[PDB]
Amino acid sequence: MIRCIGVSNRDFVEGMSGGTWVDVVLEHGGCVTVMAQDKPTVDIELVTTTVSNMAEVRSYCYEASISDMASDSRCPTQGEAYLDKQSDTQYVCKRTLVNRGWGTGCLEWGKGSLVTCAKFACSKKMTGKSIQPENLEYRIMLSVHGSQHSGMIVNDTGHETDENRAKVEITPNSPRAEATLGGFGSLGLDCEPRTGLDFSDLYYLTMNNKHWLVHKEWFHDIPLPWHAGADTGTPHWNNKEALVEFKDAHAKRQTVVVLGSQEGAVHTALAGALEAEMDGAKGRLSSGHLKCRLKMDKLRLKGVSYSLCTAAFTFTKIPAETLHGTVTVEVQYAGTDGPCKVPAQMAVDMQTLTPVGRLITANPVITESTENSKMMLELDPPFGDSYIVIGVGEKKITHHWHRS
Amino acid sequence: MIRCIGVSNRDFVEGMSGGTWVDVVLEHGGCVTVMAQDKPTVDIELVTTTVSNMAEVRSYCYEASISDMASDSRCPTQGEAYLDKQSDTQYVCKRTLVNRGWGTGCLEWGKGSLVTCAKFACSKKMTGKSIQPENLEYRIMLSVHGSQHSGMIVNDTGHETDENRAKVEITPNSPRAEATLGGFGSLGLDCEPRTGLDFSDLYYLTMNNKHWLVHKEWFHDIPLPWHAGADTGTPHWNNKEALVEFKDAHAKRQTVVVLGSQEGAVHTALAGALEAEMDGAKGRLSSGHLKCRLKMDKLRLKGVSYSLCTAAFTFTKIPAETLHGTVTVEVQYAGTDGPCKVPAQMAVDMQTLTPVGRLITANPVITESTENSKMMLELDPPFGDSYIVIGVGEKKITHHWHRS
Amino acid sequence: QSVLTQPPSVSAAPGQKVTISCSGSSSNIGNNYVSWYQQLPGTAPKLLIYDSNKRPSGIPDRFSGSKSGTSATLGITGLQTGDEADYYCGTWDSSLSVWVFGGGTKLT
Amino acid sequence: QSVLTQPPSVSAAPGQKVTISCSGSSSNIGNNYVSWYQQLPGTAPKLLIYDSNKRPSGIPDRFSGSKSGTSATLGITGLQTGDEADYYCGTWDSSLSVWVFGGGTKLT
Amino acid sequence: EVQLVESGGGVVQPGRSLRLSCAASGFTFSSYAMHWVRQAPGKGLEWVAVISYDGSNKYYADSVKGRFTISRDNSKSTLYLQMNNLRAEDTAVYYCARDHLGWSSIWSAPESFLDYWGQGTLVTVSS
Amino acid sequence: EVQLVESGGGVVQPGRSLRLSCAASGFTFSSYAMHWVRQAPGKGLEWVAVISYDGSNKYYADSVKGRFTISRDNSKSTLYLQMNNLRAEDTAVYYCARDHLGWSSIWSAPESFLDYWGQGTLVTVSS
Repeated sequence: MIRCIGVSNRDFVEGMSGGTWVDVVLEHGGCVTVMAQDKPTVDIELVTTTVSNMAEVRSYCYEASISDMASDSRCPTQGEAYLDKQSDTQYVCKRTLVNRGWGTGCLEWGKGSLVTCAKFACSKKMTGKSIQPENLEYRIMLSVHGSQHSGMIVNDTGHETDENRAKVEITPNSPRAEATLGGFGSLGLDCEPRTGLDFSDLYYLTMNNKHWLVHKEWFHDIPLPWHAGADTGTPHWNNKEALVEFKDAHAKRQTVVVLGSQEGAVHTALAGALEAEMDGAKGRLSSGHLKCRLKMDKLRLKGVSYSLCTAAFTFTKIPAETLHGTVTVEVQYAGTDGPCKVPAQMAVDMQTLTPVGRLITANPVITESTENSKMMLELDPPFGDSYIVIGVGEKKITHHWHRS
Repeated sequence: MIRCIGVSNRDFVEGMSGGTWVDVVLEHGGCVTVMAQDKPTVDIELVTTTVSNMAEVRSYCYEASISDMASDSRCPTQGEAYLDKQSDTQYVCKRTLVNRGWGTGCLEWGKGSLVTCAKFACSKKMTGKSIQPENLEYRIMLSVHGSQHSGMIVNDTGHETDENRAKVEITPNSPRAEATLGGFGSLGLDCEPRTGLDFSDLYYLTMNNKHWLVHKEWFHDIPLPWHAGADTGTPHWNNKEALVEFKDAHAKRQTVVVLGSQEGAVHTALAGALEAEMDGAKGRLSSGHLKCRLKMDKLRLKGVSYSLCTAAFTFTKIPAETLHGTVTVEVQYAGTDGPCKVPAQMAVDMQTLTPVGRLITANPVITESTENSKMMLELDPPFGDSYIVIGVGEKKITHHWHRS
Repeated sequence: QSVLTQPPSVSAAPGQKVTISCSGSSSNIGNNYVSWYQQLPGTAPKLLIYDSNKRPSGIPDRFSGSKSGTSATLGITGLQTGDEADYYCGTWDSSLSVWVFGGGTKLT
Repeated sequence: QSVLTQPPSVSAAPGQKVTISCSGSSSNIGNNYVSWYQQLPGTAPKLLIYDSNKRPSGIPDRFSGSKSGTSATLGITGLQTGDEADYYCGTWDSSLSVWVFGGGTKLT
Repeated sequence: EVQLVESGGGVVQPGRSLRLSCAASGFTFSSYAMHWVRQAPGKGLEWVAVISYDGSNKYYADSVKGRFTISRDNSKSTLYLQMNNLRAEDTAVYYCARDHLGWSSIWSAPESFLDYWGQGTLVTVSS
Repeated sequence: EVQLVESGGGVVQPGRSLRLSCAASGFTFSSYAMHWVRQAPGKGLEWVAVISYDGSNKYYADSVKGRFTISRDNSKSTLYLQMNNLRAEDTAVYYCARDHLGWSSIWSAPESFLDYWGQGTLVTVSS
C-alpha cells in the first residue's frame, strides 16, 4: 500500500454499483488503485517485463590487439610480395607499393611490392541478440489496499506467505490469470501486451554489463569487425581492417597500429537508445504497458457480519496529505476486541455526522485481538473544510482537514 | 643523389643563362633538382619540419573511474540535502528529487532532496598545445648532383664530414640561410615561412603516443572534462559530467557509473587530420610546404682546368630508366691520371657526336686518381632513339637507348 | 523428511499414462518456477521442464508440466522403457533463501 | 685534451663583458646544436643556453649564446658577483656517436 | 556446445579441506549464475550453493553453511567450491550447474532453474 | 614542478658491481630520453650514457663501453644504470639528466641538450 501511495503516476479507476468488468492500463513503476462500490480496494501494478529465448545474431569487436607481425618487400618486376601467414584468416594484411631503386638493393627504378600482416586478437566484444514477441513475460502484483498491516508493506519481499497479496505472470500466449486475495475474494485478469516495440526490427545489444535495445539497420551498419552468430574457441573475425590501420611505409617495412577502444563511441551513439537489464539468458525491461480487463465480481468484503470496534482509538501520527490529495491516518486501537469493523468516516456537520467524501481503504477491518494495534487508512476527503471521524460515541476522535 | 632521384615527387627547376634567382616549392618526401647553364646541379629537399616550446592550453580526459560514492537525502519540507564532499572540487555531485513518504522514513508525503557524490579520477588524458611562428624550424638538405660518390649516398648520415652536402635551418624570424658546397661554390636560400601553412588556426594535440594537428574550434567544442594549461599534484577538472552519469535513484541512493573510454571515439574524429611525431617536448612534422628563392650566382663548377679522361670506361651496371624518364648509368674508370673531366654525352649522329639532350649530373669529374673508380651519372635524353656515349677515342662506350 | 515431498517410486507398463506430483508450500512451489529434471542411470541430471510447464528444445512432447496451488505435477503420456529414470522437482524457496530439490521419483 | 676544448680559467671584473668559447670539429659543433651549463660552486649543473642562441625561461638577458663556424661562444654582459662558477659547453658528436662535454671554465 | 568440467575429487580423511573446481566453456561464464549440486550414490539430489554472475551474492544450503565457500574466477571461466571440515555425510558426486539466469534482479531467484550440468566429480570421505 | 632524485650510491670496492637509480617525477618519463653524467671531485663533466623513450637506442662513452648498461622501466618512471667491473677512476658524483627530446628520430641526437639535472649520488671506489 505504501508503494502505491508514494508512486507519482497513480491512477484511480472505479467500477460500477454492481458491475463485474473494468479496464485498466498498467505502467511500469506505476500503481493503479481500483475501487468499487461495496467491494475492497485492490492495487494493480506491473513489476517485471522480461524477454527470453534470444539467439545471438552478430558480435562486434571494440578493442583489439595485434602480434606476430612482419613485412616482406620485393623489387620492381620481381613479382608480388609474399608472407607465410598471409592466407591465415587470423591475420590482416595490406598490399602496397614503395619506391625502390639502385641505392636500395634493386637493379631498376620503379615501385616494388610490399606486404605487411599482423595476427588479430579481440580483447572485448559486444553482442546483439534476436528478440521474438512470443517470448514475453509480464509480472503483476495484486495487493489488498488496507488490511490493517498494508501500511507496513512497501515492496514485494514477503508476498509469498501474505494471503492479501498475489502475483501473476502473463505471456502473449497465456493472457488470462486468476489470483485469490485471501479473505477478500479473488481477482480476474485478462491482459494484452501493449508495448509499442518492433521486435522484428530490434536486437538485444550487450556490452560490458551495459545493455540496450537497438535497431537492426543501425546494428548492421556498425563499422567494426564482426562474426555472425557465436563460436567456441576462436571465431573468424570479418572486416579486421576496421580496428587496424597501416601508416606510411618505409623501404622494407610498414607500421601497424590498433585503434583505441570504441566503447565510448558506442555509448555516445546509444545515448537515446532504450536501456535494458540483463539477468543471465533473459532480458529485463523497465518500460512497458498492459491492457488488462479485470473481473471483480468475485471480490468479497471481509468483515460482513463483524461488529464495530467499540473501544477507543488514538492517532499515532498527525495526518498528512499525499501526492494525490488523499489523507493517510494511522490509528491505534487499545481495545481487546477480536476482529471488529473500524468506524471511519468524514463529516462536515458534527450534529448529523453525514458522511462526506469516501474511504480509499474501503471498509477497514481490525483483525488483531490484542491491545494497542495499528492501522493505516487512506481517505478521499471533500474539497474545503471537513472533519476526519474515527470511533463511535464519546471517545471517538475528530481531526479537522482542509483540502485545496 | 639516390634518395632524390628515387623519390616520386621530384620537380625539375631550371636556372637561366647567367641568372641569379629561381623559385622552388619544398614539400616533405620530395626533392627539387635545380639545373642551370654552366652551373653544377644541386638537389634541394625539406627533411625536418619541427616545432618546439609549445604552450599547453587545455587538456581533455578520455578515460576515468570513480570512488567514494556517498549519498544523502532529506524529507519533504525538511530542507536541502548536504554532504561534506559536496564542496570538494575533486568530487562531482548531482542534486535531485525523489518521492518520500510514511513508509520511507518521513512524516509527510511528497518529494525530498537528494545528493550523491563520487571522487573524480582520470585514467588517461590528452593535451592541446598552441603553435606560433616563434616555434617553427625547417631543415633543408643541400647536396651536389654528381660528385662521383653521390651515387652511393642514400640518406643524410655522414653529411657533416661531407663538403658536397650542406645542412641549413630556417625559422620564420630568420628566413635566410647560406652554406658552402665544397668545390662547387655556395648556395643561398631565401624562404617564405608564411606560405608554409596557417599555424594560427591549429593546435598541436597529444594523446597516448599519438599526435595530430587539429583545428582550434574543433578542439574547444570537445565534450570532455578539461582544465587550463597544466598543474602538478592534482589540477581542477571542469565539466566532470561528460564522463560521469547518474542513473536511476532509489529513495536513499543514486547509482554513479562512468562511460567507456573515448580514445577510439577521438581517433575516428581525427581521420582527416595531419599526424605528427613527438620527440620529447619537441613536435616533429612530416607534412608541410615551403616556397623559397635560390641564389645560384655563387655556384661554381669544380675544376674546369682539368683534362679529359683519356683512359677507357666500362659499364658496371645495365642502364636503367628512372621514374622521370632519366637514365642512370654507372661506369668504372681504369685510368690513374689524377682528377679528370668525364666525357659523357648523348649523340643521335654517331659520326659527328653532336650533343642531344642534357646531363643531369652536369660536368661529371672523376676526383680519384686510383684505378677502377666508380661514378654514377644521370642523363635527360631526347625522345626516341639516341646513343649514350661515355668516353673518347677507340675504347669509347656506346649504348643504344630509346625513350617514350 | 525433505522440504519438497514427492513419492519415492512409481511404476507403469509401457504406453501407460503416468503422473508424478510433488507438493510444497507457498514459499517454494506456490509462487516460484518449478523445474523438473531427468537423471538416467549413470547420467548427469538433465533439464526436463522449466517455468513449470515448458519443454526445452529436444524434450519429446510426451512430457508435460503442470502447477496448481502449492503442488506441481509431471506427466508422461505413452511411457516408453527409455524413460525409466529418476525425476526431481525443484524450485527456489523464498522463506528459506535456499534452492531445494525433491526426494526423487524412481520410474519403472 | 678533450673532444671539446675551452679555456680552463677566465676572469673578469664585476660589471664587465666576458666571453667564453669552446671549439670542436665539423661533426660536433659544425652542424649539431651547442648547449651551455652553469655549475655554481658545490651545486648541480644548470642548463644555461640551448639551441646555441636561446635562453631558458628565467635566465636573464645578461647571458647570450652564439655560434660561428666550428666554435660557439658564451656571452656575459655586465658580470655580477653571483655568476662566479664553472661553465661547460657540450653537444652530440656525429662521428663519435657519443655526447661530449667541454673541459670547463671557472669564471672569476 | 556448452561444457562443464568438474575436477578435484578423490578420497580425504574427515576433518581436512578440499577445493573442487569446475571449468566452463561454450558460453559467457561471467554472465550467468552457477550452482553446486551433490548427490550421494543411491541418494537424492542435494543443492549446495549458488553464486551470482559477478560473485555479488552467495547462498548456501543449511547442511554446508559455515563450512563451504563458493567462489568464481571470471577471468579464466572457472568455478570453485572450498570445502573444509568434511564429515562422512559429505560423500557425494559434486556437479556444477549452469543457472539459466545471472541472479542480477530481485526476481531472478524465483525464476531460477538449472540449465546445463556437468558429468560430476566424486568426493569420498573414508575412515 | 620537475625533480629527479638520485640514489643507490655509497662506497664500493674495485672489481665489484653497483646499480644506481634515478627517480623521475613531474613529467611523462616514458616520453623523454634520459642521460647519465658523472663528475669527479674538482674535475670536469663527463657524459656517460643515454637511453631513448622506448629504451631501444643506447649510447655509452668510450670509457664505459661494455662495462656499464643503461636501462629504464617506463611503468614505474625510474632509470637504472648497471655499473660492474669498476675501477678506482670511476669515483665521481653521478647525476641523471632529462633530455628535451625522446630520441625518436635521426635529428634528435643533434638537437639534443640536457634539460633538467638531478642532485648527485657520491659513488666512491676505495681499496
